[PDB]
Amino acid sequence: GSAKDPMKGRDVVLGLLMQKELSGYDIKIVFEDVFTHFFDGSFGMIYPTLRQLENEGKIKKEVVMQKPNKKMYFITDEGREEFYQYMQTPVEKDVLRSDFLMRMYFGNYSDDVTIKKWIKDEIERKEAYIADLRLKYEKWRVGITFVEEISLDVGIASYSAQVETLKKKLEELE
Amino acid sequence: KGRDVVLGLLMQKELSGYDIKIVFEDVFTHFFDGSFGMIYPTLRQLENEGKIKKEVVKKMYFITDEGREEFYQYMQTPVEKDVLRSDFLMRMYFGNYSDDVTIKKWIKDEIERKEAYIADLRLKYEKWRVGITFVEEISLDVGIASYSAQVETLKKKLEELEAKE
Repeated sequence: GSAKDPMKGRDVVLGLLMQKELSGYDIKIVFEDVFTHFFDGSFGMIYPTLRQLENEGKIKKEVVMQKPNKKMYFITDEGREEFYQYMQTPVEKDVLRSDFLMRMYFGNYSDDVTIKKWIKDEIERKEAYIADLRLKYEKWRVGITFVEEISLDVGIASYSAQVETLKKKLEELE
Repeated sequence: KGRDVVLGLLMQKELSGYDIKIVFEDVFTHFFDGSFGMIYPTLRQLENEGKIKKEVVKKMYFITDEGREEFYQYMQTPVEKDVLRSDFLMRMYFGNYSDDVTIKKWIKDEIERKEAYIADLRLKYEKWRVGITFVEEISLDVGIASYSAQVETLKKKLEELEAKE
């Protein structure tokens, strides 16, 4: 990461910890399963972010004893406060980096074979994400509510529309 | 990867900084995360390395053979996965910690925002249509399709939420 890391990255972690304590392992998997689709870019910064939040007193790492001991992170009231402050801020515009759309933009410097391949790869990718995501929300959000389901359904709506569009562009090319 | 984007823009023909900015602001804002202001120092860097040349024609930038070779090498690399950050979807994901009034407003705001993006792209298409190529139009159409589906899904969500209350 870098000096330009968004501070909002911290609220991804605090928000996750709002429901219950989680191990590092579990935070990483939720990130890969769910947040890669709508708050990506920050995966490698999970432990650095956890360590910083602990250093500031926003979370605490505890040995839960019972069975095998498990180290888990718990949010503190100071972290709750930072999370709730985040939630009252203005909603930031989407930020997207799509290498694929830029390749299409510069497509006139490629060739038809290569463009066709890239499109087919992109279709296959988005199709896989669609399939993955549903099952991952049932794993991570047992007790999923109407508002939580919006993130899923918007994502699937958007991916599916991208897939449909690309299939049509492919038809036209072939 | 600001470098490659600038060099790609200069492949067709030479451009002023103002020209490059317009492309960033009108096209790339929807699928590139670097702003023109952030990218601007790369012009001097590419100059210093001899990948582009600057002349006082207003200052125009011309790509060199060496810049062309860099760009072609970029086009050969594997395509990196999309990287999306959507504060809106995160608010929804953490929506159990908000309230109905706030959530409804967030959804109406997002519907308006995305409708505005679609209207702006449709306005730009009427501006671009004669020249736009098949491959340049893929970006445009994927964008419209994506935002349109988001708008239609969100309208259904708002209606259902309003029917709950």
